[PDB]
Amino acid sequence: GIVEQCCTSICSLYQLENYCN
Amino acid sequence: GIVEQCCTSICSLYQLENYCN
Amino acid sequence: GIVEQCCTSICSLYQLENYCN
Amino acid sequence: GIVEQCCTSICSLYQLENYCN
Amino acid sequence: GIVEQCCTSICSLYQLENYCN
Amino acid sequence: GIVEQCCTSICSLYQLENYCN
Amino acid sequence: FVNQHLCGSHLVEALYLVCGERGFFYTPK
Amino acid sequence: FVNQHLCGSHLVEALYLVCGERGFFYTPK
Amino acid sequence: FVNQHLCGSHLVEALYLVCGERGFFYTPK
Amino acid sequence: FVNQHLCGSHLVEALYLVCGERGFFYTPK
Amino acid sequence: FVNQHLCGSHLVEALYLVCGERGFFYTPK
Amino acid sequence: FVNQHLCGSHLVEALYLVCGERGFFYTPK
Ligand SMILES: *C(=O)CCCCCCCCCCCCC
Ligand SMILES: *C(=O)CCCCCCCCCCCCC
Ligand SMILES: *C(=O)CCCCCCCCCCCCC
Ligand SMILES: *C(=O)CCCCCCCCCCCCC
Ligand SMILES: *C(=O)CCCCCCCCCCCCC
Ligand SMILES: *C(=O)CCCCCCCCCCCCC
Ligand SMILES: [Cl-]
Ligand SMILES: [Cl-]
Ligand SMILES: [Zn+2]
Ligand SMILES: [Zn+2]
Repeated sequence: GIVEQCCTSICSLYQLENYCN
Repeated sequence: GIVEQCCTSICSLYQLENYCN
Repeated sequence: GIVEQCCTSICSLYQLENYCN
Repeated sequence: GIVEQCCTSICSLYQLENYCN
Repeated sequence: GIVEQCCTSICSLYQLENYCN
Repeated sequence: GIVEQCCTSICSLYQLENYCN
Repeated sequence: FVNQHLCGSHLVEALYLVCGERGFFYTPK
Repeated sequence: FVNQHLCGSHLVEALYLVCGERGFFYTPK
Repeated sequence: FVNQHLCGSHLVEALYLVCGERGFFYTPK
Repeated sequence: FVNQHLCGSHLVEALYLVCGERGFFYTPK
Repeated sequence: FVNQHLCGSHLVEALYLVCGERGFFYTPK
Repeated sequence: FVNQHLCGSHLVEALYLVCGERGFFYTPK
């Protein structure tokens, strides 16, 4: 999940892209 | 500047990158 | 959608709840 | 106070209602 | 109130201080 | 740097003024 | 358009607060 | 009205920063 | 504690959305 | 954990800017 | 002017996200 | 450290409001 990946480690912009529709 | 361009048209990620150091 | 409705009229908490999963 | 109740424990929306005028 | 003044003209830090407790 | 001064200790508004152009 | 982008920026934050654990799907116009 | 709501959203944040420990009362129009 | 300041900046926007026309008061001290 | 809520409120705006017209889904649970 | 101030408020946040470690210089009109 | 990123996102808005027409520079590294 996004909470367990992007908030316990800093996510780069691309790592945010994975949750886009 | 940044206000003149991106506050009149939506700026794409590359256009925002142009303002980075 | 959400932009068409709540960005033209103020949405009450129940109306925001309609967009929840 | 609000700082000692809603920020050391997650406050639901209703718990935010208590500080409304 | 605060909305009538500062949302029609840009408020300087002293004007914002006027609303502090 | 700003990260080592204003985020490990609460900076007052004036402490934010130092990084203005 | 820009002001719609601004309202959507606040709209997602409002939805995040209101929904909470349930979450939401944000589809723009 | 919506754009007033948007400005008030930024207005409370500006007041929170400026005031600090003193706090503030936010009364809308 | 800066973390206290960050959550307080989230608390003001939570009160703003919740209260609306009624308004809110933020009194940490 | 309130810190989780704070970062989640930063994650939604990160998804909003990144996705744009595509949209995003926020599912913590 | 106010709405330009509002867009610049979101513009700096967007720049902060996009740039990251590089940083940016924000000069208004 | 994500907490560093969160406060930095609060620092940029603090500089934006404080500086205004002068502008600000954000240089963590
Ligand atoms: C639902 O609660 C999501 C399940 C995973 C939650 C992880 C919470 C971890 C605690 C916070 C650690 C990082 C603090 C910035
Ligand atoms: C004035 O300082 C308010 C009095 C209570 C302050 C409590 C601060 C507790 C430290 C933070 C703990 C939680 C961190 C997210
Ligand atoms: C680049 O990484 C900046 C160098 C200094 C970083 C300090 C990070 C300290 C860890 C966070 C401590 C405070 C948490 C609110
Ligand atoms: C995307 O293209 C947005 C679609 C909605 C149309 C926006 C404009 C509708 C009429 C508003 C005019 C006010 C601005 C001068
Ligand atoms: C609440 O009802 C708001 C009261 C203030 C009136 C807002 C409109 C004043 C004139 C603005 C017109 C510009 C929008 C077309
Ligand atoms: C600072 O003075 C801003 C300079 C840019 C001018 C803003 C107005 C340009 C035309 C917009 C008119 C729409 C508002 C009625
Ligand atoms: Cl706005
Ligand atoms: Cl935060
Ligand atoms: Zn806004
Ligand atoms: Zn935050």
